[PDB]
Amino acid sequence: TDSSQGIPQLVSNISACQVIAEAVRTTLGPRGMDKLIVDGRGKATISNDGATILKLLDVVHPAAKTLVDIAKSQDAEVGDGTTSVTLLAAEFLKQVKPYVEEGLHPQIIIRAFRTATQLAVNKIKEIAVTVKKADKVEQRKLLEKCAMTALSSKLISQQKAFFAKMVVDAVMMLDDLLQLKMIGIKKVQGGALEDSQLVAGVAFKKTFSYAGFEMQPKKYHNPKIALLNVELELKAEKDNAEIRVHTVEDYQAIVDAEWNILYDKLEKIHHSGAKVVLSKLPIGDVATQYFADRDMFCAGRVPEEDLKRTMMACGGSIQTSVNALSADVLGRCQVFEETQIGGERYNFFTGCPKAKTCTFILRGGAEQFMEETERSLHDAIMIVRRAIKNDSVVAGGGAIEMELSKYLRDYSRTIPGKQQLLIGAYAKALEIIPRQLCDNAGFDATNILNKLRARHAQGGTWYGVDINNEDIADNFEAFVWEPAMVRINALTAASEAACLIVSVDETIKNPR
Amino acid sequence: STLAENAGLNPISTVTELRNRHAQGEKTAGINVRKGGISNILEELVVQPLLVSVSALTLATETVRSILKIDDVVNTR
Amino acid sequence: TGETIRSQNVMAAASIANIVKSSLGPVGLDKMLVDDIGDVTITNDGATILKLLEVEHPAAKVLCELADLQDKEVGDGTTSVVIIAAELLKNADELVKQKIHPTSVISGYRLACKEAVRYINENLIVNTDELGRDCLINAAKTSMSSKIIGINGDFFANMVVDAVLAIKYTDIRGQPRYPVNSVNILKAHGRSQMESMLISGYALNCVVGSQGMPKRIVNAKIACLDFSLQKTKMKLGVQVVITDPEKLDQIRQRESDITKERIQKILATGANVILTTGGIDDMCLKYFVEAGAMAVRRVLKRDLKRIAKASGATILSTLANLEGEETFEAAMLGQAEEVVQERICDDELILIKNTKARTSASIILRGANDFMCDEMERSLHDALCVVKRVLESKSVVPGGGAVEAALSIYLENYATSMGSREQLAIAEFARSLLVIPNTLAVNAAQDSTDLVAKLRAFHNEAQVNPERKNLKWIGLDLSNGKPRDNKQAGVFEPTIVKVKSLKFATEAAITILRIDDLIKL
Ligand SMILES: Nc1ncnc2c1ncn2[C@@H]1O[C@H](COP(=O)(O)OP(=O)(O)O)[C@@H](O)[C@H]1O
Repeated sequence: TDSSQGIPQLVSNISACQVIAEAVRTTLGPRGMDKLIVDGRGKATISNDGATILKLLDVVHPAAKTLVDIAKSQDAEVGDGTTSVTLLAAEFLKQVKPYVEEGLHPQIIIRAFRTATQLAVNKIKEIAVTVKKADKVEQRKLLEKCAMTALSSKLISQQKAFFAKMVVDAVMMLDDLLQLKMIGIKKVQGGALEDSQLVAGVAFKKTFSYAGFEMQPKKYHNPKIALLNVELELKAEKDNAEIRVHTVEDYQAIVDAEWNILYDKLEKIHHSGAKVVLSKLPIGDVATQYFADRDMFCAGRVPEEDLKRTMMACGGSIQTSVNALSADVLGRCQVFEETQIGGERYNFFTGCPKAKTCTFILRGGAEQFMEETERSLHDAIMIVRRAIKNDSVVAGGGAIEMELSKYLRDYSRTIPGKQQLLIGAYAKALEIIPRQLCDNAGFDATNILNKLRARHAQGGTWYGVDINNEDIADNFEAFVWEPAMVRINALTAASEAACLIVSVDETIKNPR
Repeated sequence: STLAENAGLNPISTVTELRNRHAQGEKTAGINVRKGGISNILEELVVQPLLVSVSALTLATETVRSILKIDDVVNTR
Repeated sequence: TGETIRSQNVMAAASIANIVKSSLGPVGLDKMLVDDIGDVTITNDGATILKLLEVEHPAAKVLCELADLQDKEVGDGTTSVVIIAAELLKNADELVKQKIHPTSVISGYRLACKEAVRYINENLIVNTDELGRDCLINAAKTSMSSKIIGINGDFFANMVVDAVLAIKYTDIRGQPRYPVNSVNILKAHGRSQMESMLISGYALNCVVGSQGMPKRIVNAKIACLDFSLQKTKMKLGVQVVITDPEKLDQIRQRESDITKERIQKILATGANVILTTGGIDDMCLKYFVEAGAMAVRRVLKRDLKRIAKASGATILSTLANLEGEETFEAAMLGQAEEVVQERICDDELILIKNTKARTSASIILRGANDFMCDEMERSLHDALCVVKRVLESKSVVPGGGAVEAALSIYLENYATSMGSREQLAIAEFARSLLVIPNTLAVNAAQDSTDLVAKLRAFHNEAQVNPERKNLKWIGLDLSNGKPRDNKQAGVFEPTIVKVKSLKFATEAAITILRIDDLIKL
């Protein structure tokens, strides 16, 4: 029944934002903690990504709603920088909280924040160094160094790194986007003799075998996948319907009357050229025999993702009819092979006219190695894509925030106005990345921040932080970098969010 | 551990380092207060007799045995 | 326990320090104190408030004890130390709460204080006089409150600087002592305020009711007498055991016949006029007027003490009682040079020309308000205090609140260049130094946020570009909120006082931080 306007409203907004800021904080580094989320249904899920946690959580607060909306928009428009922007906004709010209750009009800090953001953007633009085909002679050394940097993030085997480099270099043809959400990836299960294999085409999973399944040819010269939503199962067709039960001649009569239409339909759908039937429902017992007697192919039990991949690779068309079809909405392949490995039957559709997707089979013969060690390859291919597509780059880690903070602190000592303390607080609030990175690894950030400030007091290089050796080394030599375009956008989004939060002075409610 | 905590350093890490040095090179160093690190004691002019430790340990063991042998009920007047 | 009693002590110290906060500087409000009886005392002095105040906390008690110990040996600077200690405690509380050993921040504070002392000791002034005590036009206007007259202040400043520089003193045989301080004053009413004169030799009391001395010739030296002859009893020296009802009528003639030889011996060489207080008869003067020996009446104890302490001619060495038949020595003889009664301000006062040892100047006021005796007196006192404090010790600093910014900048630079465990302590010590200019700007009804920012921006230029060390040291002003150079017209302060105050504040902060628990163990 109590409400105010001004300082109490801003204090309440800051306190509400602090809750959602502290709710997600430990999930920032590469080895963050896991979180189990469960709803009222009864199924729980373990996740560690900040975007997945923010998407599965709703707040009944306007400021928190705007913050999570801005974070979702930034994650959808870019793809990196969701928790860092929230942490920066929380630190800015925590630094601006004591400079509000002392009788200060917040309309004078927006200009100072904008000038500081502009100066930081100008410094980043003038300090960024880009390199793209200008040295290292032929591109062979360039790709060798790229593969070395890709395998330098995680200590894995050499053959796995070579296979990852091959699968990331053999898919750069018609892809002109800035994300791997087009071709995608698929993890298979099982084991093989080698550690990893590569192929060009659509893959498949385990298929149920029946009696006489070897009647179909293993190799096809010019196969054509039959894109039909209907299936030929014992439940689809029928041999006896509503008829008068008297003797056995009526059964043969009705089964012949049905088989006439069945043969007409199958010959009409086979005369178009399609012969590789990919039925969604599993096959029965007599359907396989009927398909083998006509020297045709039969299948069953296939997921929707495999059908979509086949339609995208082979170039199939969506067919919404069973009969009265033509010979133009059908797919055309080239080589269809069936090779069994271990205790499963694998399929290979090699020879697609549209080189789009490729299968990277990773089977070592275990049950836990398939689920684990899956984020390292994703991070490696993401770094490779970011280094190939983007041109500008800079040293990653905590080597770019300390220099900007020192520059802002040195520049704030040449202004005779009220913006001195504002710029000082803005520069102090920029130190939240390396402290959190050191706290998430179980180290002592107090023993590292002092050394970083002592090294950056007169050096100004790319000396970041370490995790394994737990020391201070040069990030430019550790083969770890980051694009110089995501940080600018993240800082701009954080500044805009802070300005929108500090601009709101009160709210207005309406019952009816 | 108490000395390392009162000095202003990590007690667990210092204790582990001292144990490792004692297991490796037997008699190495200890804990310094003036400099604030791990230096050899042979340079610092500081010693103590052996009685101040032997008598203390014997008295502590005797007191522990006396306080452990006394039990049952504590009747009063 | 542990972190709770320390926070309680810090809160108590802050509460006891936030009392004398609104009373720093010459511009401040008054404070009322009640003794829980019925009487009230109104005062605006920090020392009087800190001395007349009840205490019940051990930390507050030891803080008051340290403040009293500092004030017993240091004149001023007993108010900012409490605020400095409170700021240091409130800044170290966060460091302790941030999981930091108090020994580290104590060592950092000690190193910061040592660096500040070392940087202060290398910024002094060797010269003691600049074109006649700061051009004798700026060192007197700031030390004199001009509220009713200020158009002809140049003449008053010239008179003051002349009176303070023309006469000196030396007695310790090692350093020049301060000049005269208790100079003679003469309050006049209905005179020309646009004209003043300066004469040498101070005058005594005005002789009223006994001005029957035909002063026509110039004498040489004079004498002095503490007691006075009288027939009956009146003062000390008359016996009470001798009962003689007939000798009382002839005791005066006998005393005159006894002192005849003393007067004849005094008249030799060069001594005629004697100094006698009240209680003498006119018959002796009428009988001695035929020989050339007279006596000036209207003599008080203050004039006798001034004569004994000026020329040095003491009387206790020979005379002590009424027995005037003592020896004849030169100790009770006022060795002067010329004693004449000229016509000044329509009066006839004793004028002693060419006085030995000391030579005071007669400062005669003009016809105005009675407060004029309190206008130039404070300025003369400040001038003599300055010339007596900066003489033997050439450790002075300009301004009043223009030195904390440079010290804080130097401490921050040292903390940034160090890079050890005692890095945040020096930064906190540097940040806890802008509490005096902010308080001075708040008490002056001005904006401190802009003033401190402008002061820091002006002080950073003197350290970024090394051009000079004597100039570019502007500070704050009391008339308005504008930066003014505290060199051509500012007032210097002793550096030893500030050094001792900072050392005492650091010691008090260390002692308070070293206290762990207060439970009865
Ligand atoms: N003309 C002036 N300009 C600037 N500051 C002044 C001036 N006169 C006095 N002050 C300041 O006022 C303060 C007076 O302090 P003071 O009350 O004497 O302390 P304490 O009570 O401890 O002796 C001084 O610190 C000085 O800096």
